[PDB]
Amino acid sequence: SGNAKIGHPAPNFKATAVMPDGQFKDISLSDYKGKYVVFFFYPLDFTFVSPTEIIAFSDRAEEFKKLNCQVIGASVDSHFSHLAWVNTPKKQGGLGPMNIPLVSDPKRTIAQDYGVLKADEGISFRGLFIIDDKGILRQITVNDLPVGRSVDETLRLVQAFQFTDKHG
Amino acid sequence: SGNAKIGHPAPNFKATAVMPDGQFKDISLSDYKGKYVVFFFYPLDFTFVSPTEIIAFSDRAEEFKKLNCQVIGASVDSHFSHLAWVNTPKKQGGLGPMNIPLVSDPKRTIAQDYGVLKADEGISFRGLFIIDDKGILRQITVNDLPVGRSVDETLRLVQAFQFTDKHG
Ligand SMILES: O=C(/C=C/c1ccc(O)c(O)c1)O[C@H](Cc1ccc(O)c(O)c1)C(=O)O
Repeated sequence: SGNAKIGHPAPNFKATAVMPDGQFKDISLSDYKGKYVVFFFYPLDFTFVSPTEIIAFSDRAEEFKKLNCQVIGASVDSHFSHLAWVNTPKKQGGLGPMNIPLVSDPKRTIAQDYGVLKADEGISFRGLFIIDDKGILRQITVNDLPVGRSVDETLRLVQAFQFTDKHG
Repeated sequence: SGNAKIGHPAPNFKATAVMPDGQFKDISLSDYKGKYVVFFFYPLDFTFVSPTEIIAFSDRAEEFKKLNCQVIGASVDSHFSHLAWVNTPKKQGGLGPMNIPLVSDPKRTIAQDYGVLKADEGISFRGLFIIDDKGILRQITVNDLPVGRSVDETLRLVQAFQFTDKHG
């Protein structure tokens, strides 16, 4: 199940995203060749654990930019849903303005390609993938729904892969 | 692809391990039902990223014991190779005495079952799996060969799954 394999090219995708400026744009994983990419899935918009994760990554996007690394979040919700959540203030339980793009995967094909579809519910597990500047998958993380991810740990991994990339 | 699926029983195994007392014993994942298990693969013995991880999990095994959690390491090397590394003095790059068992997977079937065999080389990637006290797989972590895992992160995940098990 899925085509995400360590040491092999990460599965490409082309999807509509809500961009940091608040507007829609169709983006592809291949747009970010030359940069490391952290690509993470969350189950659903308008939930309780996912916003804490999304906001944590968005708040700390600058730490990833200094590592020449693009962060991209994704769920199976529509792109309109993403925009409604961004336009809901954080004070009121929304995401607020974002520093990272949020991809919409409404046909669930990206989640299936990455092997993180919870088939009996049509939603993704908490999958996170680290892809190097050549597009090669370097790291797979999948959490069951109840437990969120750590930005600290993700930064540690990105830094460590970049460090070992310099060896010869 | 393997048979390790979030929310499903983690694949059972029965394999020879070198135990903390330095003796060989055949153990099974099902021996630890009723406790959380952290089951991690490392690629080969007598290497220079794996020992940092193994020694860290061994050194801090009491923190997992406080969480009622058993840590188990594994590689495709023979159990004789495992013990030779344990018996190598730490000052010469050895593991030293271990607080955790080290499973031998010489047929590569356990790595295949867990979807972490690097097929063109016959060794495992750095897979780590968190399995709950009912035997259900809760978390999947797979790193490419160059980059090690974090005990802190593993403890964070084990504790968080146990907390959400009780309330949520
Ligand atoms: O000993 C090492 C060191 C890996 C490493 C350490 C630093 C680097 O910058 C880098 O590119 C690779 O890895 C081995 C795993 C391994 C086994 C076989 C290989 O052909 C391999 O490339 C790595 C281990 O720790 O078990």
